[PDB]
Amino acid sequence: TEWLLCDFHVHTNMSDGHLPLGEVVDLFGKHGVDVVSITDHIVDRRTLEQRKRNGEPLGAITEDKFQDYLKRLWREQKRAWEEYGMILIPGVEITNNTDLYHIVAVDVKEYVDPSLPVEEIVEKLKEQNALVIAAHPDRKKSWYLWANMERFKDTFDAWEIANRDDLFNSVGVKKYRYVANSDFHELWHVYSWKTLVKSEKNIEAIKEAIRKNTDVAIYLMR
Amino acid sequence: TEWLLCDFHVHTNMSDGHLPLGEVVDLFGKHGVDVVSITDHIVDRRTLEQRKRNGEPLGAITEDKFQDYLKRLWREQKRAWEEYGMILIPGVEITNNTDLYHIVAVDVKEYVDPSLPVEEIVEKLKEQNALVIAAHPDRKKLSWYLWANMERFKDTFDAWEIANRDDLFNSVGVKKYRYVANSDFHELWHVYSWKTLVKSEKNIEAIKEAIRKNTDVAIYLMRK
Amino acid sequence: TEWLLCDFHVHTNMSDGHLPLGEVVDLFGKHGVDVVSITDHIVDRRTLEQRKRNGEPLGAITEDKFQDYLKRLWREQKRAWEEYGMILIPGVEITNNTDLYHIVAVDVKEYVDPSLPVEEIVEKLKEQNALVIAAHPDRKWYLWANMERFKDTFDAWEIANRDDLFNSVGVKKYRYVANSDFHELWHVYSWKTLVKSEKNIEAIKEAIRKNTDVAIYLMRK
Amino acid sequence: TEWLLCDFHVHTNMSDGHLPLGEVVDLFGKHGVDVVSITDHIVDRRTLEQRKRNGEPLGAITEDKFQDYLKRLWREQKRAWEEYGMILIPGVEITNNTDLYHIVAVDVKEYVDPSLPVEEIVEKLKEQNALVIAAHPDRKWYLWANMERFKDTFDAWEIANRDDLFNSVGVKKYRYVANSDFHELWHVYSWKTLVKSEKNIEAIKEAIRKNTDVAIYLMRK
Ligand SMILES: [Cl-]
Ligand SMILES: [Cl-]
Ligand SMILES: [Cl-]
Ligand SMILES: [Cl-]
Ligand SMILES: [Cl-]
Ligand SMILES: [Cl-]
Ligand SMILES: [Cl-]
Ligand SMILES: [Cl-]
Ligand SMILES: [Cl-]
Ligand SMILES: [Cl-]
Ligand SMILES: [Zn+2]
Ligand SMILES: [Zn+2]
Ligand SMILES: [Zn+2]
Ligand SMILES: [Zn+2]
Ligand SMILES: [Zn+2]
Ligand SMILES: [Zn+2]
Ligand SMILES: [Zn+2]
Ligand SMILES: [Zn+2]
Ligand SMILES: [Zn+2]
Ligand SMILES: [Zn+2]
Ligand SMILES: [Zn+2]
Ligand SMILES: [Zn+2]
Ligand SMILES: [Zn+2]
Ligand SMILES: [Zn+2]
Ligand SMILES: [Zn+2]
Ligand SMILES: [Zn+2]
Repeated sequence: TEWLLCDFHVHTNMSDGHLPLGEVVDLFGKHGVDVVSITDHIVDRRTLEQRKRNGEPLGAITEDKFQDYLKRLWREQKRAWEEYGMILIPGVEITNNTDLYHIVAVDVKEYVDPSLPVEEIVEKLKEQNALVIAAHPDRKKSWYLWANMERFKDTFDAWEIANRDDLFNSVGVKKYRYVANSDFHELWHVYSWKTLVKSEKNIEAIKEAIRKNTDVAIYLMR
Repeated sequence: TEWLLCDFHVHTNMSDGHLPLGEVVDLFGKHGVDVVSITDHIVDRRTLEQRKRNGEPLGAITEDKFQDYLKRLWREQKRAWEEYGMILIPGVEITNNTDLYHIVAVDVKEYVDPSLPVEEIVEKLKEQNALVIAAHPDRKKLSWYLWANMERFKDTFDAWEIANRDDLFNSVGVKKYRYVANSDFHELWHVYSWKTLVKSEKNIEAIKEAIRKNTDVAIYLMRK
Repeated sequence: TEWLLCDFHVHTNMSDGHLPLGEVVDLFGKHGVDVVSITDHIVDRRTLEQRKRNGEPLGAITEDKFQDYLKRLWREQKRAWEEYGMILIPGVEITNNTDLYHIVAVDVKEYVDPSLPVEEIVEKLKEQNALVIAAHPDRKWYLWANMERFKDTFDAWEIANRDDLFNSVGVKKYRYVANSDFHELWHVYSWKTLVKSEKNIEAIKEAIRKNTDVAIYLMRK
Repeated sequence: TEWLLCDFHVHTNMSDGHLPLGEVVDLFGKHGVDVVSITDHIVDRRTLEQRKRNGEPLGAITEDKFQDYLKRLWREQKRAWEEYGMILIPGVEITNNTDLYHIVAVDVKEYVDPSLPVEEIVEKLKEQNALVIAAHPDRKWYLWANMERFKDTFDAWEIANRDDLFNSVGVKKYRYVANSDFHELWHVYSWKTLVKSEKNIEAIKEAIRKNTDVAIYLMRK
């Protein structure tokens, strides 16, 4: 148990990030991040239909391609560790823009339908032994999770107290479990709030530490 | 699918080449090149203003003359085919000398402002269904923007120049990026250069597809 | 004449490669290589005796076993053709580590002492009607220091090897080939030579020597 | 003519300094500096666009905002005088990172494109009747590589910057000034210029240009 520097909320050009996967990994690696999770979007049916219909980019990984996406991430787990000694964790951002809940899942193994109820999503993810975080809308951007915090008090392993360069006081004031991430899309988003966690350097230990949340701090990388 | 001999980076006296268009086409046709793209320069506004100000030649096609430039090439397409059985593809070299990136567009139809960000230029070229090559500065050459940032631009370009004139650029191959090899022609003697050999049907859409896929692409050194 | 995919520089565990002859053939065959030459090391006497005395593996074919080595390749020509329609060509890497010149010969028929001067080796190989290639050290050297001297000596020079290109051959406009210099499985993916040639050994050698219809091609996973 | 304490090279957070204009004025004013020039960066287009695209801070005044920048300095001239009897002079650091020349102009009135050759920049600034200083990189370069070339070009060269002296200006007997190149609070203590001059802007510029009554002075805590 030393303190690890972590970012659990990062996107690539596979969903709506600006950057190649390899680049993202290199950028976090060379900035000395110890743990990164790639969390590209999967998106509710209705939103995907709407986008197809308007000729917009999907900015999501489709259900058909989800396993290929994970395969891209497993291969990067190897290179991340070898080149940087960094733990890369395959994840996903479950993105329901119809009812407005974004859920970040870390150490995901199967696709989960973003159109499912919050609680059913979280149970499906806990059946995969995934860490489950309530993502906070970034400042640049009424959100269901955040409007119904008490309802979801024992639902999430952690809530985003910080995102990009912003702190959200509601999580701390309630004394809820917390993490802080970049919500990375653009090169300059590597400089953000991050999570510092006291943990053995392995994925089960890390998920356990965030879940306990007693040795978790937030840290502004500048 | 026979393998075709191709040169996607060729300049004429319409921009900063030494020779007239007709003569450039004849020279490549008589040397048995199967596919040539004419990629004369369009340059960022600031570079133009600076040449205009210094009274030095523009060395580029202006935005106002771009359609006239395409019109000359379309007519050259006819002659290239009739006289040599050669496929001439209208193209352009998008030349930002302020920020140091040169992007070759093959099968271009509309002018694109060289001043824009890389990804904006490329998105614009994709809407036109053009093939988008990251040009390498020639060895007679500064730190060049695309080449300093290759991992960032890995999913941006259909191919990178692995070779140019008589030089090879091992960085392209080492990283296993999609590659092309061109003359970057300006002068008679640049006809003898690295070229691209591609397995493809002898039509423009088929050729661009083959280059993008990049699994049946070789490089070939044309010598006297 | 179609364009053939070729690799003229390939090793087995009969010298210092990782893999058996049969397996090297299956690998290249299954990956669509049209022409391969097996070029296991014969070594200068100093190097060989340095290895004997330190109990190191020889990593080479001895003069005594060279005929048995070519006999194995003669037999593999049959299997390579019948199973893959691939042309296997017996060759050798004449390897001098004392004077630092490695010379690949394709379509070899007799042992040539690697300790002999470059010109005598090459004259010997030409008497066998072998194709003679200046090999380039892999990224991880007498010929390359004296290229002008050896301009008319070799039929072709290695412009590419494993994943690396060597600008010096291209710049000088020398005749070129590109090979894997294969020792282990993943080396199968490498720069290769594409050559426009009738698919027979004399034609292939002629086409490399002429070098007017030879390109280089990077085979990727 | 009394001897005036001067600093002709000073930055605020309007470019890449740490501190607001008002605060930079209060600091220098309270420390008895008689003459200060605010010389925030204007930057060559490559550098600026490199910053835009990487999402880095511009650390410069844009051509569009340059007039608003001089307007702020025109207004601060009043406060600097009324509060401290200090002469504030609008200036700029013309900053070319592509060709590596930084040129400080004191008493500037119009934007000059930093991407223009050194002689054209300087001719432009002289048309404005600005004072033109070759800035020296701070300890932590085209002009300094080509000093003979630029002997009659500049009114003065930086012989001192922050806590460092640069023997090359002195040895060649060039005209000299010494400045803080201030970005942060503690840079207020630095080498400064002492100049014998009537306390008005034309007189000060003349005295630096003549350079016969100019010394260098190290302000310490
Ligand atoms: Cl979010
Ligand atoms: Cl988002
Ligand atoms: Cl682990
Ligand atoms: Cl170029
Ligand atoms: Cl050019
Ligand atoms: Cl066509
Ligand atoms: Cl070798
Ligand atoms: Cl070897
Ligand atoms: Cl400076
Ligand atoms: Cl500075
Ligand atoms: Zn997103
Ligand atoms: Zn979101
Ligand atoms: Zn967001
Ligand atoms: Zn997000
Ligand atoms: Zn040109
Ligand atoms: Zn160019
Ligand atoms: Zn060029
Ligand atoms: Zn060019
Ligand atoms: Zn070997
Ligand atoms: Zn060797
Ligand atoms: Zn080797
Ligand atoms: Zn070898
Ligand atoms: Zn500064
Ligand atoms: Zn400076
Ligand atoms: Zn400085
Ligand atoms: Zn400065």
